[PDB]
This record gives sequence, C-alpha cells and structure tokens, in this order.
Amino acid sequence: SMEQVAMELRLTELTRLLRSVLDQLQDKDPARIFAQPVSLKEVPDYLDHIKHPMDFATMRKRLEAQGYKNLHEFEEDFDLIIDNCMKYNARDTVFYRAAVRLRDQGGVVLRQARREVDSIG
Repeated sequence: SMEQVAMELRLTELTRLLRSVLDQLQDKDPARIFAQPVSLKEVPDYLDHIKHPMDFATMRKRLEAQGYKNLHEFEEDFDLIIDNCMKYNARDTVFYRAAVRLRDQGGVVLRQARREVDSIG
C-alpha cells in the first residue's frame, strides 16, 4: 500500500535522525569505553552481574536494521550502556566515571532529539 510506504519513509527518516544522535553520543566517549560489548572471554562472570548487556556497536546494528520504532526504545538502549557500567564498576573507576560523563553530556543531545522527533512527527 501507499500507507505502508509513507510509514516506511517515516521510519527511514527516524533512522536518519537516530543515526545522527548516535554519532553525537558516541563522540562523548572519546576513550571508546562503550564502543564494543564487554568481552566474555575477558570478563567471564559478566552475565552473572549484568542481564542485558549493551554497547554502541550493538545499537548501531539495531539502528541499521531499522530496529528502533521510536526514540524511547533507543534511549532505553543508551541508558543500559550507562546503568550496566555504574553497577558493574565501582565509583572510583575510570569506567564508572566515563559513564557519568556520558550520561551528563548525552542529556543535552537527547533533550533536543526529543523536541525534533515531536516537532517533525
């Protein structure tokens, strides 16, 4: 149908907008702490601690399969990256601190993305 196409154009444009948001969030992680999944070879107990692992490469795969239906789903995944880190790692670690800084800096980007998604529909 023509409607299914219209819908697919909106998803594609949402994907376009989320790709830009993703790039902006990932720039706030210059150390690349959150770039890839935590290695289960190197942290063999990880899944005993963290039930839903997440990272930027995994979000990117979902993004490019147009797997985010709305901004809320995408924020859920970004929040997992931060919250997983803040649980697994202690307060006095470079990892925990990297997550706090990502959260704080990401807030600004995500605030305007919400406005852009409501605005453009």
